[PDB]
Amino acid sequence: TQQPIVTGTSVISMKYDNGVIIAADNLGSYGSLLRFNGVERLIPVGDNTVVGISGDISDMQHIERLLKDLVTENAYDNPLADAEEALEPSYIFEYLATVMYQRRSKMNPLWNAIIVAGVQSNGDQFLRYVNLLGVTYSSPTLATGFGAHMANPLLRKVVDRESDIPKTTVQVAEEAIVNAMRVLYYRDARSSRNFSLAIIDKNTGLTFKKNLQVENMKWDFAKDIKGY
Amino acid sequence: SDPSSINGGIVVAMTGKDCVAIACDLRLGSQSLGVSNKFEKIFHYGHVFLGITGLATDVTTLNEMFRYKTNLYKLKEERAIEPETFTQLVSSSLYERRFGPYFVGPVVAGINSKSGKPFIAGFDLIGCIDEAKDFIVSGTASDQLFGMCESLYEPNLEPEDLFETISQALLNAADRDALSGWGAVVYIIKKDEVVKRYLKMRQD
Amino acid sequence: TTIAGVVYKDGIVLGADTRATEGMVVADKNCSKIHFISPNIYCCGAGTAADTDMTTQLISSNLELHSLSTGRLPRVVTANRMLKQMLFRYQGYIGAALVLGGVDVTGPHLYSIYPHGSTDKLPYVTMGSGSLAAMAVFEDKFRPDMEEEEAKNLVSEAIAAGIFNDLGSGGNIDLCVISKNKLDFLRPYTVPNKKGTRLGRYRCEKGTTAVLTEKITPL
Amino acid sequence: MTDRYSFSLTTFSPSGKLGQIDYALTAVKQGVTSLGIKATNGVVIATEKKSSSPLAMSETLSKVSLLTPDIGAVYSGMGPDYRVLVDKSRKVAHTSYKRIYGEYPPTKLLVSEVAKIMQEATQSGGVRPFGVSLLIAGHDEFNGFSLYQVDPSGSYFPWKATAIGKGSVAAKTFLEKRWNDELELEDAIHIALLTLKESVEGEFNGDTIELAIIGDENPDKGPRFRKLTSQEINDRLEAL
Amino acid sequence: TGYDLSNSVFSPDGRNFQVEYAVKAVENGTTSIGIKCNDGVVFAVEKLITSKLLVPQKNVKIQVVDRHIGCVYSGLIPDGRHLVNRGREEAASFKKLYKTPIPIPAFADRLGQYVQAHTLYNSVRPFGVSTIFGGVDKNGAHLYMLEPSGSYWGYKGAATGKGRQSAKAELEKLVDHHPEGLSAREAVKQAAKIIYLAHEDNKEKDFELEISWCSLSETNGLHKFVKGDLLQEAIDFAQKEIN
Amino acid sequence: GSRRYDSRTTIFSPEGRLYQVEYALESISHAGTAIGIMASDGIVLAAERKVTSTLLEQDTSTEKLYKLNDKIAVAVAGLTADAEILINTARIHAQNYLKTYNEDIPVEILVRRLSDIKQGYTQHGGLRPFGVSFIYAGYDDRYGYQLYTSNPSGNYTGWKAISVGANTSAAQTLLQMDYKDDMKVDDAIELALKTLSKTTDSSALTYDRLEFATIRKGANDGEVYQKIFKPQEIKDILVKTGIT
Amino acid sequence: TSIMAVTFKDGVILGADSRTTTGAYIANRVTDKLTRVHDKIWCCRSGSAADTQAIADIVQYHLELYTSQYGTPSTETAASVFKELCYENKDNLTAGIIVAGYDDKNKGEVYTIPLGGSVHKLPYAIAGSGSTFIYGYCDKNFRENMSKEETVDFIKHSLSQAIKWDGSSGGVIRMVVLTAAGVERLIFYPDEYEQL
Amino acid sequence: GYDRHITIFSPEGRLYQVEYAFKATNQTNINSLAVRGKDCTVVISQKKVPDKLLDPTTVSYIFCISRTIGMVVNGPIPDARNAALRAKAEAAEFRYKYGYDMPCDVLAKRMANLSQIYTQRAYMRPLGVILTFVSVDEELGPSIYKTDPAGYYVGYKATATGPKQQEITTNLENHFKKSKIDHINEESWEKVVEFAITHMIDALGTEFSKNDLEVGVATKDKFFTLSAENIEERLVAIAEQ
Ligand SMILES: *[C@@H](CS(C)(=O)=O)[C@H](Cc1ccc(CN)cc1)NC(=O)[C@H](CO)NC(=O)[C@H](CC(C)C)NC(=O)[C@H](Cc1ccccc1)N=[N+]=[N-]
Ligand SMILES: [Mg+2]
Ligand SMILES: [Mg+2]
Ligand SMILES: [Mg+2]
Ligand SMILES: [Mg+2]
Ligand SMILES: [Mg+2]
Repeated sequence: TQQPIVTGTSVISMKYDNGVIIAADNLGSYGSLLRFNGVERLIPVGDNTVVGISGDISDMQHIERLLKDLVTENAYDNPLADAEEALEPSYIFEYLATVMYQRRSKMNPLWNAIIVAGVQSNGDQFLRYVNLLGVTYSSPTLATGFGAHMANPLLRKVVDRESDIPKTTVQVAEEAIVNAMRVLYYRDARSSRNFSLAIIDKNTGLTFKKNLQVENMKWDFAKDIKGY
Repeated sequence: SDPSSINGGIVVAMTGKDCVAIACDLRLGSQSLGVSNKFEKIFHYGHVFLGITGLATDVTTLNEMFRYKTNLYKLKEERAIEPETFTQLVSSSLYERRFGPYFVGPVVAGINSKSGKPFIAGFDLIGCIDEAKDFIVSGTASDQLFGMCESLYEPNLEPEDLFETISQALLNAADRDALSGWGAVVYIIKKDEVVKRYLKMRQD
Repeated sequence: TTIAGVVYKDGIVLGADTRATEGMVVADKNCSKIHFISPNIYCCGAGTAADTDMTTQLISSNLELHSLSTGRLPRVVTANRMLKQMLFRYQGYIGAALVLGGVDVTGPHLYSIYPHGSTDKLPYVTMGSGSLAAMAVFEDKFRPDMEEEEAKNLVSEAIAAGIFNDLGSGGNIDLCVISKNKLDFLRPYTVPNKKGTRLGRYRCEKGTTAVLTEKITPL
Repeated sequence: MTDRYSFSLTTFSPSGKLGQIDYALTAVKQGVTSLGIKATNGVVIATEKKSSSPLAMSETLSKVSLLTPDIGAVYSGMGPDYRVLVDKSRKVAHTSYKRIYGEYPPTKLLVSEVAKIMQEATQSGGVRPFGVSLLIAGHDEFNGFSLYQVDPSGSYFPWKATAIGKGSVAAKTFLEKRWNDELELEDAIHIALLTLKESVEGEFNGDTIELAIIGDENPDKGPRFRKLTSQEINDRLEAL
Repeated sequence: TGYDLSNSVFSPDGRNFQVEYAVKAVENGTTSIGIKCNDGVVFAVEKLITSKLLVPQKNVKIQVVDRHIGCVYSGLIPDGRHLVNRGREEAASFKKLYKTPIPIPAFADRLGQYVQAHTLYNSVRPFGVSTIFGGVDKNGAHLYMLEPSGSYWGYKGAATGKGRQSAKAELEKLVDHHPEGLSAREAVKQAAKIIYLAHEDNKEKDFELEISWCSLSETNGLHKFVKGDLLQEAIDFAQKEIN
Repeated sequence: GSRRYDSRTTIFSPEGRLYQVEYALESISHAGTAIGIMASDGIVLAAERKVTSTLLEQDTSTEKLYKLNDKIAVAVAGLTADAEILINTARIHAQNYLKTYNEDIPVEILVRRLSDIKQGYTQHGGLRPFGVSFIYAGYDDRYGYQLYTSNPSGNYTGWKAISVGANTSAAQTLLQMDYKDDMKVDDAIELALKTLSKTTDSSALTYDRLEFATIRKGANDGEVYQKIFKPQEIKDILVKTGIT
Repeated sequence: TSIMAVTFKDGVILGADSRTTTGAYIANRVTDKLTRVHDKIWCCRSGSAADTQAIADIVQYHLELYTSQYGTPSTETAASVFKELCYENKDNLTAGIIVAGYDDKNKGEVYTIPLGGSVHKLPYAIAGSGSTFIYGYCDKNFRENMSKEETVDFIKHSLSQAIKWDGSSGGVIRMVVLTAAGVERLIFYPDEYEQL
Repeated sequence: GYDRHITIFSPEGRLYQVEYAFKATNQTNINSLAVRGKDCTVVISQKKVPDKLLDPTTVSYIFCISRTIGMVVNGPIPDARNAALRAKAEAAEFRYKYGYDMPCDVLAKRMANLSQIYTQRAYMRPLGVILTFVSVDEELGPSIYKTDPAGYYVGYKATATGPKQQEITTNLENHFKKSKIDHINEESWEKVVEFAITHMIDALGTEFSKNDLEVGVATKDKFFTLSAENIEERLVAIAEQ
């Protein structure tokens, strides 16, 4: 048993016709203090997987090292480490899910909520969630913490069921994700303007975008507010 | 449920001119209920006397433990343990149980057989030695004993005088404590004779 | 308890009161609180009295074995480390609050050690319930590089402040002066209070106590 | 790595001999002469500082060791084996005695503890006996002055005077003639220096001889153990 | 005598005959080499084709430790794998505590101390391999060779196995002819040549060549296997020199 | 591995004997003789010190006779260092019994436990046995005065009179000859000394080569006293019986 | 406590106040919170005195043993050893440590390690109870690649304000300058800094 | 005769495995020498690099144990490095536990005590090495202490180790007979290094290039080894006198 000290907020994500998109802001909060403004919370594993992490940042950095160490270990005595026997999103997730559940079962959890986004060998979209309790689930859209309440409602209007995934292009999906990140910045007190976004496509591969910003901000209506 | 005041009891020791005295009450109770009026709290290992107040199971256990340890001592050393040495053994043994202590208030008394010097000492439950020229007190009427001894005591008392002083200290202290009394024993100790007297006291 | 120490020109002056208490009751009026660690290092003790005695005795024993092996006088930094590391491991449950002072090959050193395993290295320190009274005297009158008889007087004055103004402290004033050329263990240094004189003789005459039975055994 | 030597390396032979103990005693025989003499008011122990090289600083190598303030030790046989026994002897004097009783052990009991350690090397798994004989001199309040010998077996005996190692047979005879029950400490030092001169081949002076006493307190007590200086030995060699 | 029946026993010479006997197992193994170059190291090994039935390219013998170190060995192959597994554990615990990847000299002593430990007790057997290993760290390139005794040194070039003397002679010519240095791509070609030349001492069965390298410029300081076009080019260079 | 150097201290011979026990007994047969004699009003323990030197401190010495508690003593034959390990174990065992039951340990119980320790060293652990034979002399309120012996096998037996160590064959014949059941302590003292005097490998039996002890009820009323004889007292008792 | 470390052109400077308290009593007014774990790797200590002292001692031991085998450790390596101790013992520690060091390759580097045992590499770092009061000031006044004199002034002005508002901070301002030139110790007294 | 295979006594009271470990000491065929100045302690050792394929910079038998203590080894490198890693660990722990730098003689005693254990315990072989420790101790001043496979140790005015050790030893003895003092009466370490090399040249009867030698120097608060060019500078100075 501990308590989380330095923390990250929402990770959001969705599927689209050819792959998946995932995003998270670059803030490390220390309670109400917005302490660290340059924290990367999307961590790529190979060229087919991105792990997005929220919650305790010290525990995130621990998980980052476990993944880095997983890549090293998979390369050992493996001539096909960059081909048929490369790490899959499903392998990386199952490992983390095993760890998370083991740790909760020893009453010493890793204080995080994690989304593993990627594309598999056969072109299939992979998107799955795991948290400090070892609870897992998949859905066309996934979001952690605050994003579950605000991002999912917006993202589900683009992909409401499985049959909407082939109908959703990468442009429509990325717009929706960037739009959701704006809404979260207005309304989440422990979020920041600066964020990272990652697309994993079956054709164009892994595209990792840094130093994005929330823009097109509606504040004009604020001048007309007089008292309560 | 305060372990040091479940059973009750008191011990006091004094020094005199070439002598020492150690006294104790005889009560053993269970809170309000008086159970035994024969429970002596003073034991000896050769010429070294040890009185123990507090939780009665620990009083008994510690007596048995120091008998064990002084018996082995005598076999290996080929001589009786002296008061100064025994005092150190008591301290070591109590501090060995620092975070799970015996709930006791031990008092050492005796005359060093080599030097002829009267010696007394007291301990807290955790082993801290309290040495004194004059008197050591212990038990549920320790406050009362402190007051009696501080006003009645004078140095270099003859064995017969010292008996009167220590007895009056114990009796009047015991009668102001609900959990002490029910009989009393005084040991007068000289260089090579020991006199044990039972005192008449009120039985309420 | 009031314990204190200062670094003076030639070395170290430690100080302590002599009152041992059992709650509100004084159990010993002339109790020794300055402990021997090694021939050149002494340790004043406050907090839990058993913890203080047993911690200084253990580290004094281990330093003796260390010194026999190395064939040279022990240092204050090693006394400091051994006390510190032990007290830290027990997370404050050993309630030893020490003023450690001595003179090395590297010169005089003075430390304050706390129950949780923190140490401060200082030119003057005070500990125990009377630390504030004593520290007031040091903040008033301390200067670096004092002469011996001046430093003696300052520590004595700081212990006195504790004796009179703190109820937990009392009795005599013990000093320990440590330099390269000597060790002066002054017990007692001062008797600031006379023992109260009693006006009556309350001792009972012989035969006054009521006896039931008697038994005599020779040795 | 498994320490698989859980069995005794010292066993009884058909004749009833414990080979490794006898062989350890042979190693003691090859070692340099050391002796001990007991006076009325003190004890003396002595040995030759056999320097392995003249470049070596023989002051650094102490054959005569302080165990407690009132107890000293000297040996004959294997030096490294002695050094670890002195370390354990010093430690056991604190752990199993001083931390319990608040005083140093008497000579006979510290001897008994060393003897025990040496016995265990004679019976425990995967070890050889110690290749040393010790001479332990000491004082305590209730037993007075005493001198003890300790062998590789773990057996120990008290002595008025004795010797061990190289020239021990000759040295013991020399002591039998000179020793009486009315010797002062100075007389015993004089006899120790005479006895030791016989077994020494080369240089015989304060730099090649190591000699210590258990005597009066040197200013709670002062220590009775005192190691004689190079000068103090040379002074007594002029009145020899 | 009997001094050679138990590991860790000194003979009257002051030798550990069991270690010397492990060296015989190494001498019996196939040839492996290491060439230190300008900004890195190159490793090569002879793989004897026992049968047509061995799948080509698919019994890999060179092993990576961490991401920057390569290891190759001659002798008892399983013993070498045991040593690399330990190397991987040692490298992992270094990176865990100190963050930076293990320096090559540091890594060399980790293997050295471990191999030396297997000469200290009679309850273990010495390693039946000599191991050539190295890589690139903050201080540049390092090449090492480690023997059953635990002995290791830094090398300009290294060789062990059945063709070690042939390979050593060929290595010594490179050191003399290139005092300024050899390039990484050159060293790959030379490694091929030397394995082909050292194959004369094992010429009943024909063989398969395997090469790897770490180079600050050519592989970005990481260990990579030489495959495809670069391998066939190195093979062709070697074939031209034997004729 | 280490199998090569294992003596196998806990195996049987083809004849069903324990090598190491037999060889330990052979060792003990060269140790100084010790005699125990049980009388109706007490027990005598007498033992011969191993070839003495004139410079040995005789008064502050203990080699053969050891006190286990106030009611039990032992005479030793064998390795002294081995005996002291066992003696301390026995001393502790007595005190455990006293702490548990508030009664002094019955002699047989102590003897059985010490003998059981010895047995263990012959069945498991691969260590050499203890090269020691004990004579136990003691008193308890169940059986009164008792003599026992134990040896490296861990076998023990009870006796009216017995010897251990050197020349036991000759010593036992002599004891068997002059012992009778109604004997007193002072007669047993004389028998013990006379037996040692005839079986000794020395020229003549003197005070300085002997240890002597009695366990009598010759204290004051119904209680037992242990008397470990001082050098002068052995000198006097040796004159009183006309050996010197 | 008010502590900070600031990178600049020639290396890095560490700064700290000298006040240690038990509640509102000042147990030590002349404390040294800037401690050496290697020749040119130092740390600022905040939180429990006993915890930070015990950690710093263990780190100094680790880096001494590192040096014996592998030569001079990087500042990153020192920070990693601090992190490892802080993270794995988070439940039993109250330690906020800033690690600062000078390499010749990497120049000046600052790593901060808050309560959870996370690691953050920054141009400058502030910590301790007094840091809260100077976030605004420090963000407005920090520039990269300052001179030695500018960085000394930046730290002096910053800790001056932290001390002014925080009751848990005070006494002297100690500083340690880490450059290629060596190690310099600076002290600034109340009569100077209070009237800035 | 299994008493020659493990560390138990022979009938003549000898330990053959200890004796044979002493013979392993000379297996490298290298000679070392140590001397003391006023302010310093200098140690020098022969450096033989037979193979042209070796990286000569990695061939060393001198180790920097702590900041203050240096150690030269006579014996095979695997055992030498085993001894070095332990000494480093021991000296680091000492400093952590006791708050001051491990003295040279105390480390020597500790390593000698470890060596002793291998001569008494059967499962551990002795290391076939002789360890020479050097420092300028803050209490005892310039110090040389030496450890062997028997577990023996002693301080030295000066010393030598290796196959041709007796020649070097007598050469040094004869100098200290002449000078009448315990050390080299010299201000700078540079000239004490020059003395060490000069007296090694005379005793061995060989000349040295810069790559034939290895030099460690202990001063107050640091021990350091010399580069090939530092030694070359030193060789030039001897030749020009
Ligand atoms: C003053 C320290 S203070 C009051 O400022 O905290 C002294 C210091 C001192 C006195 C004597 C010695 C002896 N060498 C060393 C240091 N401390 C005391 O007087 C303490 C008060 O806290 N007294 C004790 O510890 C006493 C010892 C007396 C018998 C003499 N012991 C107790 O009071 C115990 C404490 C205790 C420990 C564990 C669990 C419960 C209670 N009480 N009882 N019982
Ligand atoms: Mg009443
Ligand atoms: Mg009533
Ligand atoms: Mg804590
Ligand atoms: Mg303030
Ligand atoms: Mg061995």
